[PDB]
Amino acid sequence: LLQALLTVLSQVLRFMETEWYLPLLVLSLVLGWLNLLYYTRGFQHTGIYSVMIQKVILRDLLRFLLVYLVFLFGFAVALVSLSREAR
Amino acid sequence: LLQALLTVLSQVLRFMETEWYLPLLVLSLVLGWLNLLYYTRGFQHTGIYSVMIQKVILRDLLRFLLVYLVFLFGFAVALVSLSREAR
Ligand SMILES: NCCOB(c1ccccc1)c1ccccc1
Ligand SMILES: NCCOB(c1ccccc1)c1ccccc1
Repeated sequence: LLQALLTVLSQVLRFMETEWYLPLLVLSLVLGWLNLLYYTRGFQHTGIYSVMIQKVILRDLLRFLLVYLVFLFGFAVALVSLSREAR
Repeated sequence: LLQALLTVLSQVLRFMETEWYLPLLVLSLVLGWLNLLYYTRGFQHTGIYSVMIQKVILRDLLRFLLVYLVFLFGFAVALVSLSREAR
């Protein structure tokens, strides 16, 4: 659905000649290629292999990102404030 | 306690206009953000996940650091003495 919405939006933006049509077109291209895993389930070779990604792999990747991004922000604000003074 | 002590010290230093108040203020900001894990225990979602850090994760990270830092010093002194002579 997202790939379809962005593609429709990108083509709508291209009609209005706004420069932001290209980023949406490129994001649609990235999402569309990633959507090709949906058709791996049609073959026993690729279907069984791609089972153990959504169950465990994809879930725990989100867990690290949320915790890490919070303290990435905490250190980023710390470094900028401390580095504002020159020698 | 450390975050409170450094924050009090940093504000005390700021009254005396010493430049070292900023590093203590920034260290307090880093520690204060890290103290936010204490409130993860209030939710079942985050409480159970954050259990397996203090028991095993944090302890063994200290083990590597103490052993590695000793021989980091040993190689550092070795490299400087050996690199003192130019070609
Ligand atoms: N040369 C075709 C190999 O096919 B795959 C495959 C073949 C037999 C059994 C299981 C998998 C495959 C390749 C990449 C990713 C996932 C599966
Ligand atoms: N979108 C909320 C996800 O919540 B977390 C979560 C949800 C259900 C079960 C276990 C944990 C979570 C996220 C990051 C780190 C730790 C836990």
